[PDB]
Amino acid sequence: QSKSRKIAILGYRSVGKSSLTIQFVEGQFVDSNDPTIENTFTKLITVNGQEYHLQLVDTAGQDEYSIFPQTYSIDINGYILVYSVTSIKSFEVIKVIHGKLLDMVGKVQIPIMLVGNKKDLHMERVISYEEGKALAESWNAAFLESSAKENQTAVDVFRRIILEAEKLE
Ligand SMILES: Nc1nc2c(ncn2[C@@H]2O[C@H](COP(=O)(O)OP(=O)(O)NP(=O)(O)O)[C@@H](O)[C@H]2O)c(=O)[nH]1
Ligand SMILES: [Mg+2]
Repeated sequence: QSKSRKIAILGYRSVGKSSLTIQFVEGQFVDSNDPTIENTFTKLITVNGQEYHLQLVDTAGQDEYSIFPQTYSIDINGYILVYSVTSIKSFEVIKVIHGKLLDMVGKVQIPIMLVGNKKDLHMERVISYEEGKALAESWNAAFLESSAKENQTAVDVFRRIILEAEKLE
């Protein structure tokens, strides 16, 4: 049997939302992408013996002034909130996006996963692992660091959001 679940991937511009999603879906790293308008993939994945049809909504980068789109606040089973460990701006912005998201969804509990991407860029890192982890803990959210170059880290991100969604019955 298969379960159908819809996941939105959100964050600031150029944090690697598309590259992470593509690494998961297609198993390859894309060196340069167009800025996203909106893409949607359906990917088969098994989590704890359960097969899922994952509908993955890869969204346009938002900044702190972006209206959080209402279409992403209904009928979504899980959220992946992505920043880059190389960008302080992306980290400030993900805090704003999170607040707007929580406003939109209202009194329904939603699974949220915070992801610090581009961890392979050691020389450009400006955010520690610990600051990301502390933020996730304050949100009661899952936390992982990832690299879109590293297939296992991308797979782990999508498995984890599913694990978290399942916990909410
Ligand atoms: N070294 C490294 N580069 C990455 C990683 N993730 C993304 N990039 C690079 O960073 C740039 C932006 O990636 P992209 O996936 O387009 O980011 P995005 O969040 O989808 N941008 P947008 O919000 O405009 O749709 C690309 O050049 C991409 O190859 C990563 O984990 N490591
Ligand atoms: Mg993109």
